[PDB]
Amino acid sequence: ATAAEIAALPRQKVELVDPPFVHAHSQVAEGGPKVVEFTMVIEEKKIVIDDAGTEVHAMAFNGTVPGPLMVVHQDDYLELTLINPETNTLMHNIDFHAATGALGGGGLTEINPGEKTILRFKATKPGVFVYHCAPPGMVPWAVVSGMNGAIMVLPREGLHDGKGKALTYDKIYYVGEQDFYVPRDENGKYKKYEAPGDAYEDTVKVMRTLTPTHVVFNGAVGALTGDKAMTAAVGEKVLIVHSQANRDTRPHLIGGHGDYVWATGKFNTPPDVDQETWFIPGGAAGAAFYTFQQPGIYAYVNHNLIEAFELGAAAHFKVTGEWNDDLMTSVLAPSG
Amino acid sequence: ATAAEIAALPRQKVELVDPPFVHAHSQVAEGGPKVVEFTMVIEEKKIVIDDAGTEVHAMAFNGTVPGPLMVVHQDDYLELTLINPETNTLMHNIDFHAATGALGGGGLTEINPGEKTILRFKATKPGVFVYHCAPPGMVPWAVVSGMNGAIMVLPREGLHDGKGKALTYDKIYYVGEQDFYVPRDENGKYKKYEAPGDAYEDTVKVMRTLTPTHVVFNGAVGALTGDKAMTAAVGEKVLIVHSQANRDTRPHLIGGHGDYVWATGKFNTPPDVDQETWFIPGGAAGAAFYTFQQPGIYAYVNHNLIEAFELGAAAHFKVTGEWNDDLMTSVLAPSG
Amino acid sequence: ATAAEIAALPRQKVELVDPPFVHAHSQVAEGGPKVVEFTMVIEEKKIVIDDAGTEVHAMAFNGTVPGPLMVVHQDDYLELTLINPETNTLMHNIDFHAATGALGGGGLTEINPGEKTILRFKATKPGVFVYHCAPPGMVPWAVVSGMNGAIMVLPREGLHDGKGKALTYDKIYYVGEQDFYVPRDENGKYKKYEAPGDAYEDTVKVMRTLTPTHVVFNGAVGALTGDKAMTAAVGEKVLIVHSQANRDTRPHLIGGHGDYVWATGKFNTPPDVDQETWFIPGGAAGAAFYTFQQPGIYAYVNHNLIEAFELGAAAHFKVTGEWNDDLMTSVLAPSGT
Ligand SMILES: [Cu+2]
Ligand SMILES: [Cu+2]
Ligand SMILES: [Cu+2]
Ligand SMILES: [Cu+]
Ligand SMILES: [Cu+]
Ligand SMILES: [Cu+]
Repeated sequence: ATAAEIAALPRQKVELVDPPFVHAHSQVAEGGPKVVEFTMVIEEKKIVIDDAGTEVHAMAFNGTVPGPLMVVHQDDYLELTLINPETNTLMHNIDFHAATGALGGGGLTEINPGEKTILRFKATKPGVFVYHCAPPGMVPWAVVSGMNGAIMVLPREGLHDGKGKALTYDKIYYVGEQDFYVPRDENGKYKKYEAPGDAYEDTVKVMRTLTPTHVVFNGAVGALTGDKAMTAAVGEKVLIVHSQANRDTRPHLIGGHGDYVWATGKFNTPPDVDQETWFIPGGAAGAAFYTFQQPGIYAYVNHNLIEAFELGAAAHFKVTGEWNDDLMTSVLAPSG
Repeated sequence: ATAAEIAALPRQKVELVDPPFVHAHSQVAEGGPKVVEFTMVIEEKKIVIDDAGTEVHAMAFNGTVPGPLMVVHQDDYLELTLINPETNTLMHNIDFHAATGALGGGGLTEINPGEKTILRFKATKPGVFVYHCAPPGMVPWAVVSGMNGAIMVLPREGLHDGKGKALTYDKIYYVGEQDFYVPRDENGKYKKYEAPGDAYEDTVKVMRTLTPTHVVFNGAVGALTGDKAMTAAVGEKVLIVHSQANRDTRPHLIGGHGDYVWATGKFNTPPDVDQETWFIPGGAAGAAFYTFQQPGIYAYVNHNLIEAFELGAAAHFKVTGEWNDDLMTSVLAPSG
Repeated sequence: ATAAEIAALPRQKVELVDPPFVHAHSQVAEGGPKVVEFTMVIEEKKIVIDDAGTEVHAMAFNGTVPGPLMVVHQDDYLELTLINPETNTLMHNIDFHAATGALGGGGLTEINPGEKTILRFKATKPGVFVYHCAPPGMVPWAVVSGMNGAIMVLPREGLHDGKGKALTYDKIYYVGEQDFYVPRDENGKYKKYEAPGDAYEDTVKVMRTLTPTHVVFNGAVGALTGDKAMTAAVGEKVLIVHSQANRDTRPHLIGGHGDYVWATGKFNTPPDVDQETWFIPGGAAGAAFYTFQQPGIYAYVNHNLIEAFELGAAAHFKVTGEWNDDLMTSVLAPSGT
């Protein structure tokens, strides 16, 4: 493309929405390539991540853990204005795994408190991709303090199965999974710290054990359960995007399946089918497509069940509709 | 199918056999869909898992760790009579990853001691699938106490490679891999308990380290060696089903390969080929197909070699037949 | 083939080179099957694995960690002369995951100090494959002491993508990733040992935690950085072979991708495409193919970033050439709000 051609492309501002929700978009690209414009403000803030009042000094894109899902189409440009308010204490940047060059954008986006930057990259590859902060000399600490999210680069013609049949979802959720490493005193009580930097040395010690104290969805134990369960109806087609910026995970829909799973997250690699449990390596995003067939409460988990039910990696779906006795039936209910 | 149509289908009662053996079945489906009937009694028993006399309070489907492999074909119905004897102390249930609805059957099969239940589900998706117990509030504890197995849902026309060529095995073995988390006293000696519930609190602390004390096949270190080594001959086609309900594994046949590997365990997902070491995520089953070409002793391991040779994850195959010097020869035997 | 037909085949003696470099070879096979001959001497040697001077008594094929990459084509015979010099103290052997029978060759290559052996096998399956020592009773200790490498069995017609299109690399690197388990004292400082045997019991304890103290490329923290960084140019096609004989890894090129990735390492299994981060399970090798599009520094890491940046699993590429502002541009450089 010529300089004038790039310059002439339409520019569109998109307002972001907090996870697990996803901003309005079209599955099939509406017209030619665009420069899609997003803005995110970085917030350093204390968050509580469990029922014991455990604190983390979060580093949060757009104020959330994970950061929001940005959606564009292949060969669009993504143009991010990233803002680091003067009230923050650390330099921050952004690495888009979807982008090509300068450490994914990290080398071009180092902003001190009181600074902003604008990065544009061409989204040449279709898929879901991780993004994360990566300040040289403290990369893992930034990432495991929650400074990560994902984007989706849809094929211009939307999603398809391995045989080129269209796969069109009715809704989409983004589940960001976070490993946290919270220091404890010798009595086993989680420690609290006045300033983010104060926790650095104690936290790295925990990190080096490679054993998270908490593994959570949407930034806290139980964030996506109970009255915050995700929703669907029988017959509804749902895409579940799942990311993990630092550590492996194995998602599983209890009572369901991944009908089509782009386990690697890349849409030019044909999806696996009929999956019980899929695998997303640390530093990647994946996506599963499922049509609900049964009503009721589902759990959606990391299928290391210790991580799911002891460490926090469990969400719910509440699904409306009619029960299908062909698929499953209690022939004899639990009885003496 | 309507209730009436289901009621009219032929019934077939199957008698289960202890792992690693697999009950009598046909690879190609005999006739139209049927209701395949299985019965399992839950046994809570002490198992010894290593040569140091270390004990686990097992929770065992059909009295074994893993539970037995159930084999059906796609679009058959699997009808399980699950029995929880008065000699047990805990509520138990079953989640079939192969099933659709009610948390894989777990919501509909909660049986107190002295109770039984019958669940029927349509096996709509072909592949190997995990099944496991999942009592709300105690899910990981049930699973890592050995309450898990697998089923195989064969395609009605049997197995095929990625290009439609038939793959027919002569032998089939089922390896269930188990991560155990056994508490230790202050001298590093493993603890013994006189009732299952007594170990709970201590065990949860070990589980939270995400570091198993033992990783075993068929419920114990060395279980599938010696009297229980798997057997074959040169020229024989062998299918090895492998499950792990809670934790990742990486199977490898030492001296062999996985000629065809359904690493995700799902038969509509084309198999990988010529594998050295495959990968099965926690909460899943996989299957490898191999034609033996050399006689001798083989080891079959989780290829984290610490897990294989320090923690217990190693089995043997004993293979009869003629040595093939074209494939491999000692040109100069070890010498000065 | 018969003994006689194999005897008639041409021989090719190859000189191995140290990782991350790879000995001269042809992507598309030159002529018919050959017996390709390699020699490696095993060295039990003290090595330094980080900038602090932490020592490990390594067990090293050809004196390097990892051992060197051997390259043959499908249905060639690989013929290895393996030597265990009298200066060593342990029995050693070799298991080629590429080979069929006798525990990958381990059953036939058990050599005490002062012994040698010659093993030949037919490389029947195309792909990259781990090889490693495996003395019964001491298997994981040998492997996590650095005694492992990889081989590449190219298809006779070179590489192709999943749809038959030829993929020809301009250069190839071999990154061997090593998990080390180094005992610490009550200060938390790494211990040093006079003899390899002295370290055994303390090391097995660390191994049991399943938590390495170091996770490194080419035998040490920072080994593939500075004047030892890998290099490329804009437009250059690079194959990166990556192995891990004992523990999972998740490779990622920061600023790039794996355009085609044989994540399982086996060339008859079609590659994944457009990968951000791929996965290679412990006991396997994988390979990624990438065409560089942008100049500058890249890091190549295990994307458990704690492993990458705290434990040592990070390498650098330095890439020359002209920057592409279409692909990426700083619309507004960091500046005051
Ligand atoms: Cu990254
Ligand atoms: Cu499950
Ligand atoms: Cu091996
Ligand atoms: Cu940051
Ligand atoms: Cu149970
Ligand atoms: Cu050795």
